[PDB]
Amino acid sequence: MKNVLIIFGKPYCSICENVSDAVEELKSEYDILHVDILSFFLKDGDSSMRGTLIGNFAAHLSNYIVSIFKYNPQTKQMAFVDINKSLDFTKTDKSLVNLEILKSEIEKATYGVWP
Repeated sequence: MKNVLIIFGKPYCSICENVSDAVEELKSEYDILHVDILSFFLKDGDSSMRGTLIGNFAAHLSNYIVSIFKYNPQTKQMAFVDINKSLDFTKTDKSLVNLEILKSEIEKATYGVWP
């Protein structure tokens, strides 16, 4: 039975979309599921203190949240994929993701039961 990759990110943005796209090329190996992150809130306390230009900035970084998990439905174990090395956010196209590094990172991710 195929293991499941679970991809978290904002819907309708280039970064998570390019990552999902790359991950689609591995569909013969994994089932894929998307959790959309729909809602962000900058903590009330942090909103009390450069210029708040940094506030908008932190809002804008929501576009660059992407996390991948690897779930094994038969063992019921979970794995955290370490995807950073396959990513280069200074890029705007496919080159954002390097599939061969992403494949490796997904494949080496170790399983555990987390309480």
